[PDB]
Amino acid sequence: APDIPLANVKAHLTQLSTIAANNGGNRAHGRPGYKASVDYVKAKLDAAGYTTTLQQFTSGGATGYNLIANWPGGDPNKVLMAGAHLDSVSSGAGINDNGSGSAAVLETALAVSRAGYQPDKHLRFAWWGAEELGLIGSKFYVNNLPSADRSKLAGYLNFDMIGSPNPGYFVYDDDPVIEKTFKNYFAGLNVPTEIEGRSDHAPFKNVGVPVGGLFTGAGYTKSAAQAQKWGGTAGQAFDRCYHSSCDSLSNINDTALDRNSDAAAHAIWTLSS
Ligand SMILES: N[C@H](Cc1c[nH]c2ccccc12)C(=O)O
Ligand SMILES: [Ca+2]
Ligand SMILES: [Zn+2]
Ligand SMILES: [Zn+2]
Repeated sequence: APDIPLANVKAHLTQLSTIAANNGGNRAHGRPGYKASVDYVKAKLDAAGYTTTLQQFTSGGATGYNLIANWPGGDPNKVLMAGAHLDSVSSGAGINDNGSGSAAVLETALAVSRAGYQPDKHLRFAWWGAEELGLIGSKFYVNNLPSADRSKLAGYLNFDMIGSPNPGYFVYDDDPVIEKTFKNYFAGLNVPTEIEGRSDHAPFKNVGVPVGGLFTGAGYTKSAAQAQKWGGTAGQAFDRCYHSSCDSLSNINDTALDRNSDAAAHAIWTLSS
């Protein structure tokens, strides 16, 4: 797998920040900042060679969208998916929640094209709408994916809040192979990890698709032992700006975003062979 350039991930975050500022301060479902976010990500993927689909749904009286991007080729009976919700709450720009995961998944998708990678498994990336309404976009996707296509899914990897400013390094404790792949990446860095309905992997998990993911913490407070292993500040939230107007470009830990973006790519490469 390639090393995902941190600067490229941060440049996507800058673009999402600007989109929020241009659209009433947020990127929330039903509001123009969300669809502008979708248009940004879709344009980068289309230029890289992806087959993109805008999947529309209605929730709360407003049109929502999922962005699905298929990398042409690979075994159609073995699909590896990775995704991230692209909506924010309406109080702010949602840069850590969940620009961070959205930008890491986008840069990994772009890295696939730059590397000329041809995975054995077919690769599909997704950016979910309306996660903050209750996983509505990922539920819509799973609910509308026929059972023959669900059975072709080898895994779903989720990335939701991966740049928290006072981070932990949490790995989902779900499918054992996906979990081992992430934990092995961090082991090679000599960075400890801890085991993690809270995000878009839940609709996949609930229908028996193997899932896993990365998380750097939200509203809970970092313990003394966690500050010993990862630095930062004991007694403060992992993300002091969770769901807040201050979930801005200032609300990112660059080391965590870099490591988790690199880990995302490592897992996507490893699990697609
Ligand atoms: N509620 C999620 C953030 C979140 C909190 N705990 C977890 C565990 C696993 C994934 C995500 C989360 C959100 O608003 O994005
Ligand atoms: Ca990197
Ligand atoms: Zn989130
Ligand atoms: Zn959230």
